[PDB]
Amino acid sequence: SPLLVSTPLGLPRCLQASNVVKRLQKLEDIASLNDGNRAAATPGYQASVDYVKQTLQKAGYKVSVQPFPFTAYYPKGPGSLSATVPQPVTYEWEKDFTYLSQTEAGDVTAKVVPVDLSLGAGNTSTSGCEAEDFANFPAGSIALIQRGTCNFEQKAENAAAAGAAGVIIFNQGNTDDRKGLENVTVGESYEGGIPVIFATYDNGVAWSQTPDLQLHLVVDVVRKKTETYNVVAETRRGNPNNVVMVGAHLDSVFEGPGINDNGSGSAAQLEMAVLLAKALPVNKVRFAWWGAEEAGLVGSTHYVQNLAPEEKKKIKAYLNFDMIGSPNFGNFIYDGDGSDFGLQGPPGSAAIERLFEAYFRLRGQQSEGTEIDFRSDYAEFFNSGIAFGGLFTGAEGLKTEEQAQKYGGTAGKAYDECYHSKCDGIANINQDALEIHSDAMAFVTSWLSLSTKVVDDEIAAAGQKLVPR
Ligand SMILES: [Zn+2]
Ligand SMILES: [Zn+2]
Ligand SMILES: [Zn+2]
Ligand SMILES: [Zn+2]
Repeated sequence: SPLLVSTPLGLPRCLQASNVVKRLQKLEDIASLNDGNRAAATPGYQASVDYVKQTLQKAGYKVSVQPFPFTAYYPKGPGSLSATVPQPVTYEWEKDFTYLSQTEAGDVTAKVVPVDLSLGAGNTSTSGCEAEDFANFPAGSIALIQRGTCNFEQKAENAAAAGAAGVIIFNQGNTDDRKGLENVTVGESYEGGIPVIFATYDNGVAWSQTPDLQLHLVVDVVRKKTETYNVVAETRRGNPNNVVMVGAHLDSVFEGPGINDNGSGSAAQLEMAVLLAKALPVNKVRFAWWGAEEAGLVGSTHYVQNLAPEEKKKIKAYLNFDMIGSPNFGNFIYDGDGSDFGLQGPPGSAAIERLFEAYFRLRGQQSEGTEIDFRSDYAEFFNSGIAFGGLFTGAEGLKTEEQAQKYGGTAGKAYDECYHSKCDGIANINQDALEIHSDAMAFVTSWLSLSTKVVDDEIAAAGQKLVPR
């Protein structure tokens, strides 16, 4: 009924936790038929996107499925490295060598060719940074390259273009702290097609001075360059130049179904969008289900960074819902005004946080602020100066005794002991939390859909933009 759903009085009371739990069960079912997870570049994520899209269309929405590039990478087992010629030597995983993250897999046995080495203390090597560092590089060989100056990606792609079958990069050795193994990457953009490993400085030097040497290199990973998706919809009704946007990431980590993280935000937001289908908002409401958040906020950052300036200034507020059903929950509100932790968001954030506070106070419920640690999809909105806020029931942090007496649960335990785990299933969901944070989501969204004036007022106060007539 439009009577109810168009107001902060009607929307929370018609968004029912039992319906949200139904959608959560659907998400867990999606994960159980898709190898146990709903992660980026998996079938579980694709089914999740389809379930959201088809639900949204069934309610009358036009749905935009925004693709963006995504490189799936993970190691499958330890590497191997062996000298076959001049003499047999088996090197030691994570002591003599390690992978470059984002390497391709491979199994290569080849003569080793050092490339433009500049050894010794104080060196400023450019090994493999330029193209004719590979002058007369015999194709098929393993390129032996020293760290220095340019990105590892550039060195390895130069080696591949020069016909290397594999790349070994050893630490620079210009200081004594730069000779061991390190956590290194060839980047998400890397397109050399050949495997890349990292070795200690002393191994690199020994290899560079061994005539005839042949290395047997094995790199056991999966890597696929592919794409994943944001799902976006918005009300047909409402002012398109004063958009209220809400977002919840739809992907899980690889290790589990991600029903609290973040089925909970996704499902509550979907239920709300369905109810809002018949609403009559003053302000347009936009809903986004973000892809690849667990890989580093990739979908939300893509979406924001690719908006036309005219389009970004139509977004008056962004509301983020990421983990709102934690088993040992607290009632956490983004500290948009910096009152608790010193960092406040763009102007209007204070008003959104006070709206959330108001709702909790009127439910007779305790609440407190939580850090803007940039660990969810509001980040790119913050970087663009868009007013934002959101709700959170806690992750790997431990519940204090003060919090236990405000919110129940168990002090000294994690808010979500199944954070990023296989057990983050439908049974990890605390329904009290889910109901109150769903209601709070509904309350603040509806209020903003009727008047943005508590956000506009702080935008104006901070803005300096003086009207002369
Ligand atoms: Zn060079
Ligand atoms: Zn999350
Ligand atoms: Zn997460
Ligand atoms: Zn605050």
